[PDB]
Amino acid sequence: ADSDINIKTGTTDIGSNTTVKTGDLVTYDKENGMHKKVFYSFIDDKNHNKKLLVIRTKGTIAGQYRVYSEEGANKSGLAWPSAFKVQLQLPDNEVAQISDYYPRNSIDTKEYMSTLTYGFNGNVTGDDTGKIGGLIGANVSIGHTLKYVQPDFKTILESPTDKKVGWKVIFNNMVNQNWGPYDRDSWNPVYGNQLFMKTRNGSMKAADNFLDPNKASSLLSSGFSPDFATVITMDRKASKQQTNIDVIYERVRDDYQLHWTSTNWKGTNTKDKWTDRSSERYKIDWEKEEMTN
Amino acid sequence: ADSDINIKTGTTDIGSNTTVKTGDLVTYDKENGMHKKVFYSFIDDKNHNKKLLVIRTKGTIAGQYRVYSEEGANKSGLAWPSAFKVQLQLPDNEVAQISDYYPRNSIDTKEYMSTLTYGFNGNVTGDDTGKIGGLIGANVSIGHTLKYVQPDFKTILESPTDKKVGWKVIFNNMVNQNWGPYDRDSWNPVYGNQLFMKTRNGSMKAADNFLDPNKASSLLSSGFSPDFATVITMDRKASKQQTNIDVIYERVRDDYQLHWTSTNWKGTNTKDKWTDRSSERYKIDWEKEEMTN
Amino acid sequence: ADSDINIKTGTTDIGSNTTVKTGDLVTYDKENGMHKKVFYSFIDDKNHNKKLLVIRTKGTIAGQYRVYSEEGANKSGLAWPSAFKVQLQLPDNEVAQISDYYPRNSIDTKEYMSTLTYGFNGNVTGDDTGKIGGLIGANVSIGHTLKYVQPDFKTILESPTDKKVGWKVIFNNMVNQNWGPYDRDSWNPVYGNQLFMKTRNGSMKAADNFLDPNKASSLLSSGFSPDFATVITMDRKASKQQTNIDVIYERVRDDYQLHWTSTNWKGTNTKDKWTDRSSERYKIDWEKEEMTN
Amino acid sequence: ADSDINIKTGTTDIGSNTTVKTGDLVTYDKENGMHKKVFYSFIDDKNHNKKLLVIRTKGTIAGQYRVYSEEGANKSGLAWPSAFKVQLQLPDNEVAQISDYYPRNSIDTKEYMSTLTYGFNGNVTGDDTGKIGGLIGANVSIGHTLKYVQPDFKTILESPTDKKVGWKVIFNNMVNQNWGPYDRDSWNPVYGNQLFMKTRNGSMKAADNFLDPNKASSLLSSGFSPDFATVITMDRKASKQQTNIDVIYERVRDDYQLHWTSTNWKGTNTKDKWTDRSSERYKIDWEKEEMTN
Amino acid sequence: ADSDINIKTGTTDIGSNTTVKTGDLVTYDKENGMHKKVFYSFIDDKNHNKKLLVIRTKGTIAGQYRVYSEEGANKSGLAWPSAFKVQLQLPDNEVAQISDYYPRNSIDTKEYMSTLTYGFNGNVTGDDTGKIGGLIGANVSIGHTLKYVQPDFKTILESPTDKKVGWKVIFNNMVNQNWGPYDRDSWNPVYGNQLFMKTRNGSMKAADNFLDPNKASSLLSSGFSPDFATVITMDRKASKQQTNIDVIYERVRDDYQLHWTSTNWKGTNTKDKWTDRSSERYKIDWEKEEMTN
Amino acid sequence: ADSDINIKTGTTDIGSNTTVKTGDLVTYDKENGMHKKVFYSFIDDKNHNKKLLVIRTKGTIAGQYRVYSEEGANKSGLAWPSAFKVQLQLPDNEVAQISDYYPRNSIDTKEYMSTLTYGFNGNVTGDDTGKIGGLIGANVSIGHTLKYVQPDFKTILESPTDKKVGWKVIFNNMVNQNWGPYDRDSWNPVYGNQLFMKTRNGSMKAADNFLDPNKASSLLSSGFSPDFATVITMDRKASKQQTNIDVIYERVRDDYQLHWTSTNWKGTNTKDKWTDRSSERYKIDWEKEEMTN
Repeated sequence: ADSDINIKTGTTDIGSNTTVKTGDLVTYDKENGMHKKVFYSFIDDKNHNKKLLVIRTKGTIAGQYRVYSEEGANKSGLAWPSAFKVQLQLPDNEVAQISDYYPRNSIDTKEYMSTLTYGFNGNVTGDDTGKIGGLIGANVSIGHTLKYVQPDFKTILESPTDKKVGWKVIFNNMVNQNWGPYDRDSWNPVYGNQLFMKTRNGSMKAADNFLDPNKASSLLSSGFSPDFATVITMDRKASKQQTNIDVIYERVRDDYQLHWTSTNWKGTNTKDKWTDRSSERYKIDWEKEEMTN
Repeated sequence: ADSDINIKTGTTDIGSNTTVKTGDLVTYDKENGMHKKVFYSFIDDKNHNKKLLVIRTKGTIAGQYRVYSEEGANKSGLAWPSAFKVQLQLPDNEVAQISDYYPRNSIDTKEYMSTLTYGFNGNVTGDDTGKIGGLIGANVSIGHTLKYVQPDFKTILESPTDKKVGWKVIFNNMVNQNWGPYDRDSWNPVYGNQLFMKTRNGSMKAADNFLDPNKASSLLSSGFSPDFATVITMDRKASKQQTNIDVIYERVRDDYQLHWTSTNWKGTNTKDKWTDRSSERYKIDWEKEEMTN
Repeated sequence: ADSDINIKTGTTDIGSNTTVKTGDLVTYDKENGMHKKVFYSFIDDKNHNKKLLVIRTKGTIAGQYRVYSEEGANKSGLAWPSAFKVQLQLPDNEVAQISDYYPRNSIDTKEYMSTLTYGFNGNVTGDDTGKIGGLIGANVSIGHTLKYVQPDFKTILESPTDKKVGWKVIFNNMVNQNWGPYDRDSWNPVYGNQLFMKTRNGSMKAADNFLDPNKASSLLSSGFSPDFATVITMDRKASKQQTNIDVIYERVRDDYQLHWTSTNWKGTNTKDKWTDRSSERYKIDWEKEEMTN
Repeated sequence: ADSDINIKTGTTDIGSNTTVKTGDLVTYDKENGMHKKVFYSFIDDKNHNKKLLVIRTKGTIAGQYRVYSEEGANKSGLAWPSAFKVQLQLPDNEVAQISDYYPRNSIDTKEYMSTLTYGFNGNVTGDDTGKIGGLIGANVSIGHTLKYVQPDFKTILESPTDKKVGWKVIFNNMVNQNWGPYDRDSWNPVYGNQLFMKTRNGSMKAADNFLDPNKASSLLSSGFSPDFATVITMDRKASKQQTNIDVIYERVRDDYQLHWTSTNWKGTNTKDKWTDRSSERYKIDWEKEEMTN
Repeated sequence: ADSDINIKTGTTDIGSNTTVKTGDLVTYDKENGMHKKVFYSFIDDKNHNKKLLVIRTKGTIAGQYRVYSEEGANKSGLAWPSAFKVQLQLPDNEVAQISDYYPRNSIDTKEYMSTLTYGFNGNVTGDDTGKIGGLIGANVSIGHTLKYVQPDFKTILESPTDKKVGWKVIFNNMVNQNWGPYDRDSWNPVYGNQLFMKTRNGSMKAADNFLDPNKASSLLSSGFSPDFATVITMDRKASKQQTNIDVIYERVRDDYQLHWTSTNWKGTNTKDKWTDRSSERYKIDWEKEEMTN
Repeated sequence: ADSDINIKTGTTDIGSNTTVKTGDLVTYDKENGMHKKVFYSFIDDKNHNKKLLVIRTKGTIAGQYRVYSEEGANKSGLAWPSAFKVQLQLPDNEVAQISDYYPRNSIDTKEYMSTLTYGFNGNVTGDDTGKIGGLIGANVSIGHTLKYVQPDFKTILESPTDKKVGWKVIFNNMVNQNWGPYDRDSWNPVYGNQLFMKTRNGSMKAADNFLDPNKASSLLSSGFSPDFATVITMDRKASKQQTNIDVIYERVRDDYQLHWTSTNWKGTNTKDKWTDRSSERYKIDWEKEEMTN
């Protein structure tokens, strides 16, 4: 990168020769089971135009994958996390601004393959009677294949404004018992959605008939640990140094219900059935070069 | 590299042993939702012939993937971004010049694979009646295959000229619902363009019948984050140590139209319908080694 | 990562210009054959706002793969480790908090491929009798394949919280005699579960009809060597500089019962039959920068 | 590799402990639109036999891809670049000599895959009448598949003499509308050359029927950016210390014409229809270690 | 690893700024032909809690692959190494403990790919007489697939206790004359086990009808080179500074007696026929930081 | 890996803060064309236990691939190198010992893949006369695929005893004229061993009908350059500081003869026909740290 312009590697980078006042903050929300951590670093570089501050939103969000409803042996429900989200916003009246919000979006890629073949064949028939036949035919076939990679969960970066930046991880298609994609909105005319259908023509209790959490993706039942980095800059000669931060977590669940139609199991999904969010604003003191919750 | 020409690595580099002053100018265009940033450097190596200046163009352009038209349940229109553009230019009367830029056009490659196959086979026909038959055949086959990668978005570089350099991110073909890829000019005689068609024989409202933004590429919905680097050099003994540089974040949108022909949905696309530009002028002071917006 | 924000690599890291006082603790539980290793380190950085103590949970857990009991020549049982676990709990009364941990859950991945091929063919029929025949045909093919990896054991990170962190390794599935990736849930009406069935139509003694431990995965018999890290931070101005911690090693075994039905061998598996936990308690003295058994 | 001869890595290299007087020169030819750059570094080492000088020739060449003829709706023309050339030469009288250059010609590889197959067949024919028949097959197959990678544009190094070295970027072949690659001299019995043909059986205006520049390779429309390094040496005891050098860019643009034969579009290509040169001259002063012009 | 917890790389490591002793205790057993070497390293870090000691057990073990017995042309025997072993043990009354070791067991992986394809066929049959026909056949396929890599020799670490740690290298399976993998238990009803059967319908002497050692794996006839390592830690404030350690280099052989059944060669394998070990002892003096043979 | 034990990388290595007196000896045996070479290095680290000495017998061995005898057009011979060897030996009564050697036997891996396919088919046949026919069928398929990499020449390490250590290079197999790989023991009843066969039934002279040396592997004709490293350690308190070494570069050839029986060419191989040995004795002076002879 920086070496392509013939510039000495790392010269454009900052933070050299300056001491960094690092720190750490931890908080757990037992109500939502969302272990949130904030790791921050103050890079006060004399050469740089303005002060810098790096925020790491490392933590963990509980999967919360369990059967919430038990209505007899005919049907039962299930709740799983559709998408985890983490955000970061500042009050409008503040003067601090968000500079970078790594990781960013990336351009997808795919492989396209084309094919074209010819053919020529010919055989002679025979038998004891001496009747000899004949046959000569051609053959043509053209086919093209397309291949790509579909992660179960894809991280996305919501439109980052000057005062707020927010990442989000959503649920893509999931392979079940070695079947096809089976995305959130996949529908089957008879069976219906089979996102978490352990058996099709099962006979056990409705609550029992559910895909084992171990078989499913680790995130759904074990939780998602985020690692997003953002840097906010403050003017060097600002009149007021006190500012405010939010660091808002979120987790959108879903509802999955299975009921028996007297012949086979059926399943339906209702997107965004629940929503629980935890927020805790932190206080920044550039003069003290410290962050307190 | 230098090592290959027997020159010790980094010997022909620049910016060694010189102090560098950087900056983190930022700005947000709320109207266009394009959070733009400029991160610059002032490498001033004494050994080099001319003063140097690197202008990073980090930022983000909002996707603006929304359904703007709700004429009724028979038709509806959609607007999506087709190409993000960012460029820098200088007034003609100025003396500064554009030297280099990292992101540059690169050659592409393909894997051509020939094929050839010929075989033979025999046969022996029998039955209880005792008739014996034979058959001798032959076979030939030749085929060709082609393989290459087609990124969803292409990062091409506009014809660069002194005092004006620009970049584009055009929209290449896209794959929806796992079927064949589609592009801007893809046409189908019965269905028409199917770039963002959720279902063929749908029954819901026209506006509702649209490909989910999550399924589509992240850039269209979330946005794009340009990362382009350009370096400007100016004479060491110029009469005036002050130049003005303009930065642009142009975006191009498109209109996607759906209507119920009679039995199936129809898709029409118009190329380059709208366009948004947000130009801001920055002031460069070589003597003070600072950049002001 | 840290270089993407233009920050010099390693600037945000901690532990610089410090004197880390590391240590070690080895304990053996001959009753359960669970070697323990508690390699730790005290990173007391003055720049950082909290004390740190990284705990390495190395060790080894015996596989315990043997025929626990045999009942005649037509019935036998086998105990194998279904899943290991490594929990590092902390008393709720204390003020220390779990800062980070590693490894963590990762997003899975799978490749998707689509195919579309259509061809044409022709034939000409002839014989000595002069009969001439023809045949024109065509065909269309649609095929999509999906491939992904399936590790025998999955390293799942149990839902962490402020005072407790847990890890577990489970049995995803195994390949037996290079035929079929059997798992705990696979069932066959004729033979039943065939996870560890050496032979189908065997005639030897039941206790001798088990898959050789060498053929099976090494972890089942040779044991598993854990490797985890749990950095815990403690306030710098704590009233008392001491915090007891508990590390728990445990494994879960399953009983594999197989018997002869007078025609062929059948096997059944029971999940979570036995559970043995090895608990240890360690006292930590932040003032002394040392933790004792 | 010095490490493979047991010599410590980098010992054979040159340029250690010696200050380098770098520089830069930027010139843009408006008429031809080929923004030229020349990054030069002066390396002199007391240990080396003679002075050195590396002359980068990054620059950049505009694609110049546009329709130039509008005869009517029956025929139209098109000019596109087929070869970018940048060659550096010194006057014959001078004493300075070219020593090394990069990139240089490299060998290309291919993959060969033989094949062989045996086959046996056997079936029994039955029916209600009780007629029983048989069949035996002994088919054999053989096949050779050869695969290689061919870039659209090939970089070549013209025969480097003492006083001049030249590079070329020829147009190997391109892939059009996901069809087999079409070479510059490719021909078809009726359709003709199809290097740039948006539609075969079209009805729009002749000028409109042309492959979109975005679809084609970036180099043709967006221009090509070279990066070639050459080093020239001067005797240390040379009586004169002023050697002139000349750097020449170039561009070869072919002509593509489409005309309608009343049934379908047809195309013809003419090679090397136009040409243009820059022919810039620079003055090198070894005594003062500068290169200005 | 250590950098993912935001800890500067290498901060948690041990052995900095401390002088370390070494040694090359080497002994050879002519009777068993197992070149034994012990490269030990003494580490005494003031910051560390205990005193470390690394025992790298690199050496070599003879393959011992030859025809041990010859009892006529009707049958002949062969001995080959089934599995090598090496392990370190300490007396129970000692106070030193095995701290860590490497290599350790690893989790295997597999690639499972599904498949699904449809089909449609259509043709018209005609002759001079004018008869017409048709076919609208279709087809489906649900083929599976599974591939993995299986080394012929597996290196698995057996359950390491506090006073004993051991490795082994078992024979997984071998490919003979490209006729597929064979293992110690592979059986053929007519030929029997044919792990090292040069020819099926041979006619030469029985001794000569054995697979050439060069064709077989190198380890069988050339030898194995261990590279295992261990760590031993002993409390600095210990009354006794002398400990006795022991090393073993045992090998396990096998018999592959081959006899002719008057029609074709038949091979039988017996598991664990012979065995031999060295069991060298070494003395350690922590005070003097030396190991005595 | 020394870093997988938490030991700082390179801590256990030897050679720090010491001066190594390297050297070189070159001697050529015109009789056998063996450009043997030895590159030694005296390492004596005070922190070590014994003096060290590494011998790198780089050298080089000729190919000697020519037709030794020709007898008209009826038959002709050919001599080629079957195997290269190089070994180091010490006097039996000597005190020095062999410690280590870099190129050592390594385990080999082979891929594996199992395929299972189901199928179904159904078609309807009808003709002009209104006859309607049906056909329903199904099929299953199982497939085992195994692939591995086999080099033409496979380096081996002979059983290293204390006093002598010896490497070896043999001829695994070769691919001729893109046909199936042959080897020394390959036999064909009609043609015979076709390893070095130019044409199956060519009419040229007997001597001319040989595979071109260029087509064959590089080692056979152009020689093989070895690179083997050994380390010798001798106690620092030994009464006698002079040691004697022997170096062998023996090479083994083979005889290949073509025979014209009646129509086609027949080839036979006589393994181990001639052996050439070139042994030179070197002298080591540990006190003076020099190897001269």
